[PDB]
Amino acid sequence: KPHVNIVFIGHVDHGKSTTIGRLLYDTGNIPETIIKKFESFKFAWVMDRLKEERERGITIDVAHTKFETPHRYITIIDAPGHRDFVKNMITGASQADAAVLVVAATDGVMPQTKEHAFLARTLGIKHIIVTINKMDMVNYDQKVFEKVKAQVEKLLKTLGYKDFPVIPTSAWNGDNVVKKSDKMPWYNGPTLIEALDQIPEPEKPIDKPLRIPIQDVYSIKGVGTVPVGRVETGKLKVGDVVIFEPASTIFHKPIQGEVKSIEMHHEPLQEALPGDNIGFNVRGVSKNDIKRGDVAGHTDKPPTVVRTKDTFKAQIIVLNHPTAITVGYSPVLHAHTAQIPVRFEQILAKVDPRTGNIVEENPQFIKTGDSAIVVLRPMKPVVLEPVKEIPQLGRFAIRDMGMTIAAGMVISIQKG
Amino acid sequence: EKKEEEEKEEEVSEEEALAGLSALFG
Ligand SMILES: Nc1nc2c(ncn2[C@@H]2O[C@H](COP(=O)(O)OP(=O)(O)O)[C@@H](O)[C@H]2O)c(=O)[nH]1
Repeated sequence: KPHVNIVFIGHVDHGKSTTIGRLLYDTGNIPETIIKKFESFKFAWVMDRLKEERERGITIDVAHTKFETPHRYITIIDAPGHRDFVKNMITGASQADAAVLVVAATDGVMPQTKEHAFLARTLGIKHIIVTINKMDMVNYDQKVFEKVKAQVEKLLKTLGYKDFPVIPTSAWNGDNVVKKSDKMPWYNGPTLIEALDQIPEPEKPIDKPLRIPIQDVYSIKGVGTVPVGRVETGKLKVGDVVIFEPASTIFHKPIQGEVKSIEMHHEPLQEALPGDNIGFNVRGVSKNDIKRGDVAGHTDKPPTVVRTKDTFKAQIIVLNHPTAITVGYSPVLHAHTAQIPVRFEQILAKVDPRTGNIVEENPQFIKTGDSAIVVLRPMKPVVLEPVKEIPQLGRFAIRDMGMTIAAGMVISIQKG
Repeated sequence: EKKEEEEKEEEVSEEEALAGLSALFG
């Protein structure tokens, strides 16, 4: 059975905790501490005890509750409402295959609903499952469901999703969470647990375009130039032509050649796979043409470069900078094997680290603990990819004065 | 019917907000 990770999103009070609880309760996957507490067993009491565990400091990320369906192992890896929510998503400590977006039937789509959807697209979460919750509070009415569904469809289509399920539920009474409802004959689609069972396996790194961040470069007498690095995505074959960026951009000519040979642990290979630490001999490339922090790809889909005349947009969490960060801040960005100075050109939004809600557009400054959406200009060219496309090259750290200031993920690149 | 105009205005405002989000995350 494939393993799959999910996150719950949606506006505060719309019923994320209650839906998780209902999933746990109806599958009998009650947390052990709660089973012990018990040693009457109604749903309401269990919700009280899940809430109490939360207040004792057990957060969903830490609890990482799991259940089984006929075709999946499912881990609930995170949800808004706890100190390190945004940090876990940005760093990649929590990686989700799917997001369950909970929208209350009583309120509809709210501004924070839309914000979490954007956070989901940004992270590269390809699979959305919408629940329209609290159906019991609107008399199980189809028209209400249909009116909220249309709001949801409009939002998620604008974002680029398509053919996600929209399931009317009552986390509180149980309808369509695990057990098919008998109150909504007008709905014929999956239950939430059925929709979870059908989350597709994640795209494999081998199927993404080739990226190999270069760690070091050798020039061996009578063999030639041998870069060393890790295959992050795609696959490398003897015979392949590879191009190096930002080498090619900096030199205004293609720094590229044919792979004469590959080696891992000083033993020959005919092909290298994701995770392999390799040396490779490239013909027609001079030792001086490439260096640590270059990245190799096929000429087909060369590694994306942000030039000094470009900018990129990132979401960050500020880890350690107690004084104000303002426009013009110029620390050092570390990503894969590169390090380059970067300038903060704009701070577009301040973001709530607990929830991923926007706190403020165009704030003047940010500090330790803030999350933010920022536009950065590299002072030397750098290979970066949007995390939603090639996550292995979409995360970075910001360093200044010996310490780690922030961690970030790349949202987009602005060609200048 | 002032109420209808106000609902539309508020609806459009929310669409403008969506567009601000598209720009922010674009
Ligand atoms: N009647 C009803 N109440 C619900 C439902 N889902 C959640 N609630 C209640 O609404 C409040 C917020 O739910 P909660 O799961 O805490 O929302 P969260 O903040 O999104 O996790 C709680 O008091 C729940 O008991 C539902 O389907 N029907």
